[PDB]
Amino acid sequence: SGIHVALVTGGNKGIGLAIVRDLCRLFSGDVVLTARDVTRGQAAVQQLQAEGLSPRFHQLDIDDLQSIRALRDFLRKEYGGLDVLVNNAGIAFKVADPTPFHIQAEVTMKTNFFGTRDVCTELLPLIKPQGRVVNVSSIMSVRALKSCSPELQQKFRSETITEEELVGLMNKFVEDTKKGVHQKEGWPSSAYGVTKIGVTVLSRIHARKLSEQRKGDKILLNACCPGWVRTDMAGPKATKSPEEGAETPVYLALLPPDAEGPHGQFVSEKRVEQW
Ligand SMILES: NC(=O)C1=CN([C@@H]2O[C@H](COP(=O)(O)OP(=O)(O)OC[C@H]3O[C@@H](n4cnc5c(N)ncnc54)[C@H](OP(=O)(O)O)[C@@H]3O)[C@@H](O)[C@H]2O)C=CC1
Ligand SMILES: CC(C)(C)n1nc(-c2cccc(O)c2)c2c(N)ncnc21
Ligand SMILES: CC(C)(C)n1nc(-c2cccc(O)c2)c2c(N)ncnc21
Repeated sequence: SGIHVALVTGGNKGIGLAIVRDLCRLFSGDVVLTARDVTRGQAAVQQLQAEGLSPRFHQLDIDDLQSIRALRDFLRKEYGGLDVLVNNAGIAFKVADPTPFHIQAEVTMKTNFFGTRDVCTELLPLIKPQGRVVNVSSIMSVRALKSCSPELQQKFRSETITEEELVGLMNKFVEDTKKGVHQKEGWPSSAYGVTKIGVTVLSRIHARKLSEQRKGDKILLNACCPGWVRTDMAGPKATKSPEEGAETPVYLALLPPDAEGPHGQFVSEKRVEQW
């Protein structure tokens, strides 16, 4: 019977902000906007208040384990857990950024894969029955999968892969870039794309454990692509507004209590894609 709660990571701008706004109107309970920068997060909450909405705020940097754990403790204390988690935070380097490629790989992987993973380690145990988890991946993960060796494709499509095996492979990509050997070892050229392979596969693994370990709790967990969205990441020439980009993530967050699925899927335009 307690009040329900939804939370979005990377909520101060871009798709994440639009997701928060829609959950404020459509989610029955509190909605927590989180942001790594407290100033930007509070400004975004003030923006939504000027629109008539009442999100809560909590700081969260998915790359700081102490930030994650403080949020965990807040959720336990204030709500006794969590109903909806949207792992939206992510980064990408632009074309021709002068940062060395192996550092771009390390940095992008650190946030998009390892930060996401650490949020899930701490917050998935808090998800309540009928909860939903939404991981914002990218269609670039499907695109990058095709460019992997056959051996890595089999590993990434496996229904038996463990989280610890995936972790090893994600770190292997990054180390291989530093050694100048990633393509020889079967990896694609796109570092961002490999990080999103990690998000997609992590989603599949976490869904399988939910089915294995929490039969009966009616939790649904999926990965998704929001499409090509005008944000600071993609720039102003992209196809969709943030409002449009939010639609598939919000759909997946708000799947009705009696939904049988999707679960463990990669979803774009509200439709399941083959992995
Ligand atoms: N735009 C697009 O076309 C597409 C985007 N995506 C994915 O959608 C998600 C949102 O992207 P988008 O809105 O475009 O990007 P933006 O750059 O506009 O927004 C990214 C959000 O993530 C936050 N963030 C980044 N790193 C961290 C971190 N360490 N801890 C907490 N928050 C963090 C940012 O905070 P801050 O303001 O402090 O930087 C910001 O709130 C990402 O996962 C992206 O990979 C997928 C497909 C397409
Ligand atoms: C119907 C939903 C809940 C998606 N929605 N969206 C919006 C909306 C409209 C314009 C921009 C935006 O971000 C959201 C909205 C509104 N203004 N009033 C009532 N419901 C609204
Ligand atoms: C630059 C192109 C047009 C190839 N692009 N970029 C993206 C893109 C931009 C930023 C992040 C991301 O994951 C993907 C994209 C997309 N989601 N769908 C279709 N085309 C896309």
